[PDB]
Amino acid sequence: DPSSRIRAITDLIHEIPTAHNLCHFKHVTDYIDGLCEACCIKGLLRLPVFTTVGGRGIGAGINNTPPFYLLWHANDLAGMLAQNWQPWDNMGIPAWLGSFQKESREVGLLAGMTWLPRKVYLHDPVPGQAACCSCGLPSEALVYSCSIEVEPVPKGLEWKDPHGVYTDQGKSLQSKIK
Amino acid sequence: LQKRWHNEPLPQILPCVMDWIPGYDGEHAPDDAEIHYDLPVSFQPPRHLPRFVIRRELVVGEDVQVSRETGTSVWRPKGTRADYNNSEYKKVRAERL
Ligand SMILES: [Zn+2]
Repeated sequence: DPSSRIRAITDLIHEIPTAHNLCHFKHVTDYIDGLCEACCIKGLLRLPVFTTVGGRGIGAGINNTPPFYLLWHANDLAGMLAQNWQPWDNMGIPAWLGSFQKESREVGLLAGMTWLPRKVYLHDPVPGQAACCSCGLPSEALVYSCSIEVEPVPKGLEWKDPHGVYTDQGKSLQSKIK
Repeated sequence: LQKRWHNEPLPQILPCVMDWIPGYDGEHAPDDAEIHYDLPVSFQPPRHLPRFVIRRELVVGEDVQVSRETGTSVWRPKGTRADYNNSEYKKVRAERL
């Protein structure tokens, strides 16, 4: 839904800096540099698995702190899907079918892999000629703002990530590289 | 293969990295080919594209011949110790006398 809060389109991209902090290694400014019609979907698909804790609005997502993600490789895309093809007993419920779908404590694969930790609404394209700040290809239309407001997951949810790694009690094993 | 000093250690193997080559016989990429993101398109909004990369090896002595360094590396003061037996000094001494 269209929440009244307005945020720049660069908040969904981690490598591109946003409000506060610094802007070195990526010389951009808010609301003047936008995203094309593919990088917006790139940012949208990154929501359920790489959502950071943040400041106020500590609730990150179904995995809290993002852990290591391990999966088996191949040499072709159709081949790549075969190694990691592990159907479960129940295929949960759709979470991208236009339904927010308040479920029970136990969740499923289709409702887990497509989580939406934040309400998101993208504004209409703006005419122009400039390129985006992620892939850099010149285009005709760009998106410059979005409506983002934080949402907390229900406490005590039961969900084991198929590609996650846990230490001893379900706590996420992150990367301790500084 | 240039060298720099006398006891310069050398490798027997020289790994080399080469771009993949088409030709429609092996039109598909081989199994031992890695993928590198170093095909430039633009620079100011920098844009790079994937490129298939193959690896091979070389051995010194059969494909590349080891060369030798030129000039002098280690510097020492001249410090010529005087000699009283060669002909030039024996004539210079008599000329002074
Ligand atoms: Zn882009």
